[PDB]
Amino acid sequence: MKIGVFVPIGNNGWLISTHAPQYMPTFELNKAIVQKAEHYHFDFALSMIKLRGFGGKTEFWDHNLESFTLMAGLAAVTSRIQIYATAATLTLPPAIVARMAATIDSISGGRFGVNLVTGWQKPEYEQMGIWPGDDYFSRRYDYLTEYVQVLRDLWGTGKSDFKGDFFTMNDCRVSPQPSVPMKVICAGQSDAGMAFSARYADFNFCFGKGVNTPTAFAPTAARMKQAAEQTGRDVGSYVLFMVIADETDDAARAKWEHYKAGADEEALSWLTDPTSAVNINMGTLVGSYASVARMLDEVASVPGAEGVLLTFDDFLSGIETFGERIQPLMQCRAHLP
Ligand SMILES: Cc1cc2nc3c(=O)[nH]c(=O)nc-3n(C[C@H](O)[C@H](O)[C@H](O)COP(=O)(O)O)c2cc1C
Repeated sequence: MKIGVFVPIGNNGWLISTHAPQYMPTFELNKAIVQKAEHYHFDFALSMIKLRGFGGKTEFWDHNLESFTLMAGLAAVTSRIQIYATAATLTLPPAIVARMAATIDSISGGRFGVNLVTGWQKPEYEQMGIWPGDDYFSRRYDYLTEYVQVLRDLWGTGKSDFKGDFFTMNDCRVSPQPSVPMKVICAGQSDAGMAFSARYADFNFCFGKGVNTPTAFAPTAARMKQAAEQTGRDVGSYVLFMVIADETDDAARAKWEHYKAGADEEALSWLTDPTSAVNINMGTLVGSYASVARMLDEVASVPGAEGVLLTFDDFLSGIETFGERIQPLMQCRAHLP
């Protein structure tokens, strides 16, 4: 199974708690994280794009870097890990994304790909006057289909004459073309989103589910395999989890409970053994290094699951303990050096 790191482009990562680590997203922090992930043979690093935060005591996601420029900088200081940026497709013309992708292909020597998102949180767009209206909720994958057609023309041939409802290309040109086939990834959970992914993506990201129920996402990965059957394309599932690991199950549980006890309720308001809002009800693996290794090996056995995208409570120590204590016990990582 492949392992990626979801890099903290927003302050405080994925914990909405006064008891969680408090930190700003800097370049040098994301550089340290990605160089340590690459050292431990992580396969990829992805950044999201988040254009508005949730406030509260922790100013949660009020502070966020931009994904293409962050990943261009990270590409320059790495050599092997795959680098993915997220395009909020309402915010960038497709010929600009095409050229940014060819640029980071150049920086990285062919390690770059794009996560294409529709956007769904109206305020991120309404705040800058570019929300297309509430018809977007139902038509957004029609928009994304035209967007990706323009991208595939430009990457594949260097030109597009595409004409649709949303885009008009009149001999649009982007060269250079990427040195390797450009990877497109999607994070579609809906039927329309999975249908898009099945037609155009290399793989689809989905949410891990529950606390210490690693296989609870299986129905989502089954729906995505069904969507991929309809195109005949091999489009696997990469599943998002948070890992809270320690020397013992009891020690990891104590950390998780300490984070939940600090929940930043004002920030959680704006956003509105169970999952907790403290990490946006993310799929969570809480245990000893050995327990987390066993639970990740169970993820690897789910039909359609090809990888995991990981967040941690503390990225610098969480990547280190992952590489030193968890990954060496994982049957699904026995292929590493
Ligand atoms: C790993 C992951 C990363 C995501 N990143 C973003 C992002 O950066 N920006 C964004 O607007 N939406 C993001 N999303 C939301 C998805 O693109 C998508 O809208 C959501 O999964 C709901 O599916 P649907 O679009 O098919 O309803 C992400 C989802 C997942 C699972």
